Amino acid sequence: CTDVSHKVLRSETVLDFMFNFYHQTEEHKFQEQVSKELIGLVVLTKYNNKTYRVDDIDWDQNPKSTFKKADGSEVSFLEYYRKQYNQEITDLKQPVLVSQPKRRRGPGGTLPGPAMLIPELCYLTGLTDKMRND
Repeated sequence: CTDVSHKVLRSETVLDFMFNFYHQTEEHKFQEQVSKELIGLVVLTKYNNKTYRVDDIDWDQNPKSTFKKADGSEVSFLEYYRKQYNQEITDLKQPVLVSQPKRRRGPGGTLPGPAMLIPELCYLTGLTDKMRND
């Protein structure tokens, strides 16, 4: 147990991926490549298993910062997931993934209200889930 290489012990979500990166790519380049990867990329969160095409990464917020449930209920991202969905993050050190969801509030593409996702709980799908018609 003295000096050993850990087999990437992290999620499988974007944070899991975006992390794999911080191990390779630098800071600037990194954010670019990864953001992209997560971009147009659907991710099923472990919240309750929901797929969201992350198309934006709000490198401002984090699973610890507070947001108002897209509608106005202000909860620190972590709470939203861990306390309302039972997804204990603890890895609130990464940004957010404001995803383009299919929660169409009205048919006709142009998508609905985004999904400020947790890199740590958004299991990488690779589905792309084209979605909408915009």
